[PDB]
Amino acid sequence: CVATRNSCKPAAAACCDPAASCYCRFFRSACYCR
Repeated sequence: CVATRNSCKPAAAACCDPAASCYCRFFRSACYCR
């Protein structure tokens, strides 16, 4: 869905890529594409 550590989703950190998977940090309340 997104490149990496940029913008998993157009609003926060929520990737869509099936093979990939962001990382929930909580600091911002979301999961960034590590």
